[PDB]
Amino acid sequence: MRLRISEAVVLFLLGAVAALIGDHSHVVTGTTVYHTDAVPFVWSSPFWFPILVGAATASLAELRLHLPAPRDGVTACQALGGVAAVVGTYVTTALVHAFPVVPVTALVAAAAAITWCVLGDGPGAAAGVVIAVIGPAVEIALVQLGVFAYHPDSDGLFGVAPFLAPLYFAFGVVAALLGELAVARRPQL
Amino acid sequence: MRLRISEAVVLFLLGAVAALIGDHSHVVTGTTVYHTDAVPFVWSSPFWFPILVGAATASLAELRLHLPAPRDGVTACQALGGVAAVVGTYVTTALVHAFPVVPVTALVAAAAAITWCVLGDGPGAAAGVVIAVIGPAVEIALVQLGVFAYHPDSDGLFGVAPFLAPLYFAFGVVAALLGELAVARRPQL
Amino acid sequence: MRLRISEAVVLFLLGAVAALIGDHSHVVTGTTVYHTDAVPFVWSSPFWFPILVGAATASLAELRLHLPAPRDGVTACQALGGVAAVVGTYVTTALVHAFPVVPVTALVAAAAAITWCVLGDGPGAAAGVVIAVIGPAVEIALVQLGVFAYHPDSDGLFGVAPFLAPLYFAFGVVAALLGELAVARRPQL
Ligand SMILES: CCCCCCCCO[C@@H]1O[C@H](CO)[C@@H](O)[C@H](O)[C@H]1O
Ligand SMILES: CCCCCCCCO[C@@H]1O[C@H](CO)[C@@H](O)[C@H](O)[C@H]1O
Ligand SMILES: CCCCCCCCO[C@@H]1O[C@H](CO)[C@@H](O)[C@H](O)[C@H]1O
Ligand SMILES: CCCCCCCCO[C@@H]1O[C@H](CO)[C@@H](O)[C@H](O)[C@H]1O
Ligand SMILES: CCCCCCCCO[C@@H]1O[C@H](CO)[C@@H](O)[C@H](O)[C@H]1O
Ligand SMILES: CCCCCCCCO[C@@H]1O[C@H](CO)[C@@H](O)[C@H](O)[C@H]1O
Ligand SMILES: CCCCCCCCO[C@@H]1O[C@H](CO)[C@@H](O)[C@H](O)[C@H]1O
Ligand SMILES: CCCCCCCCO[C@@H]1O[C@H](CO)[C@@H](O)[C@H](O)[C@H]1O
Ligand SMILES: CCCCCCCCO[C@@H]1O[C@H](CO)[C@@H](O)[C@H](O)[C@H]1O
Ligand SMILES: CCCCCCCCCCCCC(=O)O
Ligand SMILES: CCCCCCCCCCCCC(=O)O
Ligand SMILES: CCCCCCCCCCCCC(=O)O
Repeated sequence: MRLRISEAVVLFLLGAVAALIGDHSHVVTGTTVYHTDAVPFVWSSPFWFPILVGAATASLAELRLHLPAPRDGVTACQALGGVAAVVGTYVTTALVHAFPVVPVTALVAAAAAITWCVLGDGPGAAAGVVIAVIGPAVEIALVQLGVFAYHPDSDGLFGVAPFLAPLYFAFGVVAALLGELAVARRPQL
Repeated sequence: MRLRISEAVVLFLLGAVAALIGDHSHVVTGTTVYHTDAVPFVWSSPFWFPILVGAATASLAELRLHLPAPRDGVTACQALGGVAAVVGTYVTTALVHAFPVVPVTALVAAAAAITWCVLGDGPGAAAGVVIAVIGPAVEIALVQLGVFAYHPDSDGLFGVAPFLAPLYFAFGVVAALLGELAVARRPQL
Repeated sequence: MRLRISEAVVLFLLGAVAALIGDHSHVVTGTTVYHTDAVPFVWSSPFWFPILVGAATASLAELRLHLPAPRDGVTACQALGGVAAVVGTYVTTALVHAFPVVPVTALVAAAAAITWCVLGDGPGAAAGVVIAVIGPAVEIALVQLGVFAYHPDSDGLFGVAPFLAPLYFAFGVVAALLGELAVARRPQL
């Protein structure tokens, strides 16, 4: 693989911490509710949740490095700004989840579009699309299995929130950027 | 005129679609209520609403092309980012309309100022001012005619929301940018 | 001092006006409540409030000019954009203060991180840290003295809101930028 193990671990941990903050926000606001008492929880989340998101973060970063022309000009502040945009968008969905589906979903889509315009490229959008499909699909399956549920006013996408599509998209764009950064920041001559 | 017909039509449709999303958001949250049952509606809006906003979008873009030095360096992502900023701001007003007038209006003004700082120029601000006056004036007349009304906690500007001023301003800045883009993206040598 | 008196006065007034808008927003939404009837108020604030924040604005700008390499390339739109970001963040805290502490605090921290990534430098972050400590410390003392109080759902940081830390941080970053601008905009050859 193109990421070094240490880089993959840092990205995994980054994704895990951001996931725990966002998922705690969803749980405490009632955006989601878990129904899986048999597993160990970490904060408000089943232990496998930050592992799934952390693994997705490292995986999408790796994916970008297999797509054409990773950008060598990516900076730490672009990456910090991107992580902040995704986390801010994530927690915002917790704050506004009880509002009507159209303005809520449009707001998240606007945040995701702006994130991509500022920070992303073509391959980054591709990674964004991959997880914007896979992310919600995994959630839909987990919800049908009774593992957790969304609030009834935020479950319009086959049991899950429509805002997941642009939320995951923005996540993929930023994870891709993190992969580019991991390579770019290596020692140079 | 400086826009080609095809460009004017694309801008018209862009404005119309964004208007329908924002206006649906206002209606469904109770920010506004229509009182005009005799006309055909499109989604939540009287059919003439997206036509008015769509026409304003093409008109403000055209206006910019008659003002000094349209920028040749405008990009599709600046335009996408600007449309996203205006739509995100529009739907946000639907979410926060019931809150006190000062923080609500200040929030929209901040979003509009940031939009202009990132994307706008002097002539763009001029176009912004034109519609920040005309937009609210048209709405005030329509409200006095009983065509629609604002929620009583969002009607402080002669029957309409004070946030319309910075919302329309941001709209004008972005419409101007769309006009610059329409010309810039034409085939080059 | 490095600021000229006229520059320091403009920064003082800028900070004072922004403070009055943000503090009115906190009072009218019930984020905070004053308990000091014996002093003259200006709008919703004790007269000393805009003086404290105004003085802090000029002071942090001055501080930046004593730190390494003030940037000569700072622009008026960066400064306007930064002031808008801080004011927008400030009024947003008034709108969301009743929500759970983690998503509220994370949202403000994201806004502050993005503000710094876009506009700040190392010394700007240093100024940010200084006031992110001093600001909340002053408030904690004032609250223990019974001068004002936070809403019970926004008082987790020794009687004050945890969001003050990233809010003041963003304030310091932007005040520092204003100091750089004051020098940069002086007449050139
Ligand atoms: C992109 C998000 C941050 C990832 C950075 C942490 C990954 C660690 O990566 C390692 O860092 C070392 C010290 O700089 C370097 O010597 C190695 O070349 C590099 O692989
Ligand atoms: C990397 C993704 C997780 C790796 C370890 C898999 C742990 C799965 O654990 C499973 O979780 C379910 C929901 O909580 C429970 O219903 C199952 O009984 C439990 O076995
Ligand atoms: C919506 C997402 C916003 C992300 C904001 C980060 C944008 C970074 O912006 C740029 O980043 C580079 C790294 O410092 C620097 O060269 C520039 O000074 C900075 O303006
Ligand atoms: C600014 C918002 C997008 C407007 C773009 C659509 C307008 C269509 O405009 C036309 O597009 C053709 C195909 O590229 C070109 O050959 C023509 O020169 C151009 O006028
Ligand atoms: C381009 C702007 C609209 C062009 C067609 C004008 C249609 C106006 O239609 C009018 O709308 C009013 C409010 O709904 C009604 O009160 C009037 O009875 C109706 O005739
Ligand atoms: C508040 C409004 C935010 C609009 C964000 C769009 C800013 C665009 O930002 C810049 O746009 C250009 C077009 O891709 C590119 O050259 C740059 O890579 C990109 O950072
Ligand atoms: C950084 C926020 C804005 C501060 C600008 C106002 C400070 C006034 O500053 C003065 O302005 C004069 C007129 O331009 C100049 O001739 C002086 O050199 C300058 O010191
Ligand atoms: C620059 C900072 C303020 C300068 C003037 C100091 C005015 C302080 O005034 C004090 O304010 C307190 C709270 O309102 C009251 O409890 C005190 O009785 C009052 O004297
Ligand atoms: C979160 C804080 C966002 C602040 C947005 C302001 C960023 C300014 O952005 C840049 O500012 C310079 C001054 O005009 C110009 O050279 C550029 O055209 C403009 O894009
Ligand atoms: C860039 C770092 C982001 C890490 C967090 C990514 C979150 C992706 C969205 C997860 C949504 C999970 C859910 O709503 O149940
Ligand atoms: C850049 C594209 C934006 C199209 C939408 C522009 C909206 C302008 C504001 C319309 C407000 C109408 C109302 O609140 O009744
Ligand atoms: C850049 C100009 C910003 C001026 C306003 C700065 C506000 C700093 C935060 C003050 C918070 C006061 C309070 O919540 O009581």
